[PDB]
Amino acid sequence: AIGYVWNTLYGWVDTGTGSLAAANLTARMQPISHHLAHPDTKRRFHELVCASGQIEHLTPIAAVAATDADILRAHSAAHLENMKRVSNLPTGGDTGDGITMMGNGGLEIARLSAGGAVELTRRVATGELSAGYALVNPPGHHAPHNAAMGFCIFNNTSVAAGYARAVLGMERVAILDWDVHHGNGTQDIWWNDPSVLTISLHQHLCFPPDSGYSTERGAGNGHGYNINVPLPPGSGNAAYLHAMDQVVLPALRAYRPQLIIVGSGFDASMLDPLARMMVTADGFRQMARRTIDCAADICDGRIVFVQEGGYSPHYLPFCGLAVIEELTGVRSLPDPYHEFLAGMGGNTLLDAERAAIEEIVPLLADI
Ligand SMILES: [K+]
Ligand SMILES: [K+]
Ligand SMILES: [Zn+2]
Repeated sequence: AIGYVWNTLYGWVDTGTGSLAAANLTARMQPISHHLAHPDTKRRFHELVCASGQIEHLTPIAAVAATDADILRAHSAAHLENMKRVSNLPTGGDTGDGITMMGNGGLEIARLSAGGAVELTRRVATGELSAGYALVNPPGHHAPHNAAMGFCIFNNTSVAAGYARAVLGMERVAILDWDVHHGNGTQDIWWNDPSVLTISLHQHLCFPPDSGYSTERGAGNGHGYNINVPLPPGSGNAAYLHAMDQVVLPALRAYRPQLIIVGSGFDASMLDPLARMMVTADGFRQMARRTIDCAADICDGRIVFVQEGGYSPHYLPFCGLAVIEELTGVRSLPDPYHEFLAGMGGNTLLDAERAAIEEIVPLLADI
């Protein structure tokens, strides 16, 4: 039984009229219909889940709006109050960083995004479902305890982990973030806390420009329980799989989480505008397969995927579908881009990629 969350409102997120920041006439930044983070990319993934017939092998789970209490397990009261303020504006507004628009009433959608993660987690942890995929929007992993950042309003995977900890009574949860950008928000939230192992694979200094170094290991009781794996631009399937086998899977095995939450972004894809990585749908497939098999071995299969970034409306749907196919074990479609992208490379481990990953292996000893 594989759960699947989509809510119509995930596709209604108002990203405004700019490309990244707001349109600005003096800067001569012309308005544009689709911001880089426009919801159509993720809606096209949902629609392919349905049109491919994959949906027939999934258990649809309705998102439930995250309550203030749910949000407050991950976030400060001032942050929540600030999001209520912006949401109430007649056209919404930027939430602080200059690139994170929330539309009017957009707090409703942020609540449903975090609540989609929580509701899936609840049903997987109870044993009602074996695993699932929450195709939420807006994304979460850049939002630290006290701010929105990098298109993220609330940290969905941390709201879910907080729920699993405080409500479900789980003692150890792992959040594995393979969105191409550093999960700085997740890192922040659990910085001092060994009860949530936070792992981020990312393009080094892609976003944020100042975090994600492997020296960022957590603090106090949390020291050794944050692991960053920064990778060079141009890394593809071979690098990502080398990181999975050499660092991620051993880290999870050492930690023995009771639940694995995957921050599942697809912006490491070969065709993504917001990073320079070379992962293809098959790469994501192999990453999902490895992680799911690890969950089966160490935590009774309890694994929940939660959508983070990804900015190719053309290709992201196939990358996403590949992961969902690994969850259901039922294949619906080939990746029609397979051959086209295969010729471009990324499928050979380069020495600089190997060196970046091997830097992290010594940190495993402290888990
Ligand atoms: K931690
Ligand atoms: K990441
Ligand atoms: Zn991202």
